[PDB]
Amino acid sequence: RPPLDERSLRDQLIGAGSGWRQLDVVAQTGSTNADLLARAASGADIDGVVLIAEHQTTARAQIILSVGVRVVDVPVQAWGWLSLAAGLAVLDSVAPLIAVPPAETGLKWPNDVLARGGKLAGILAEVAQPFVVLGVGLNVTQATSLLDLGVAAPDRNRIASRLLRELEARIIQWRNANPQLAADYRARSLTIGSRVRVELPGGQDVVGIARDIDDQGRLCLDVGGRTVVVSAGDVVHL
Repeated sequence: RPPLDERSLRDQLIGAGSGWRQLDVVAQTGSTNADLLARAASGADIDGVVLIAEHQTTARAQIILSVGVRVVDVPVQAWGWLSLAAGLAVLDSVAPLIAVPPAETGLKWPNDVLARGGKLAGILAEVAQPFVVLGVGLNVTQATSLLDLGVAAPDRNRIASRLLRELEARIIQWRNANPQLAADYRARSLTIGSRVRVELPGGQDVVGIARDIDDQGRLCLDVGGRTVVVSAGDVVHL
């Protein structure tokens, strides 16, 4: 598997009106999210900073990265939309490469990108006020993978540039409260309109039809005409 070309990525992604300020690829680390968080704790401005790892403790079989996002300027109740924005960015980046009908892939609320029912990518947001660290893990040649979906020799450098472009685009929409973000999300949602079970602490299930995602990124269920909104956590598609 060819390596990521850090210099090419910088040349492409860093520039006057670009959102990205810094980009680094490391051979190995434990967790890119932990590293950006620890950079934040030590006083660095991590807004628009990108950290990509070839392997987190098979190397080069994924794209694994974290980006920093300053959130303190955005109402706190909107911060839940960042993980959603990131999933959409990921899907949009890879949907054109895969040999499966658009129908058929999409976003499983809150944190997963699916394709033919298998997990293609996952998003993890973690907060470090005034920042959020957004982590992305995309399955390239590893659940499913680009390879398993028909991409015979995925170009990880091109895919990384696409992903980061899309991520910046959606982060801008999010910062600007652009209603197009949520519209584009719902259009690619596998959860909305589906019957779902939410398994709650204490062996309490709630079963209903997912009707919407609210302005805080929460899942709105219809339970026999009553609305139940659930905070971020796993949900089971029925």
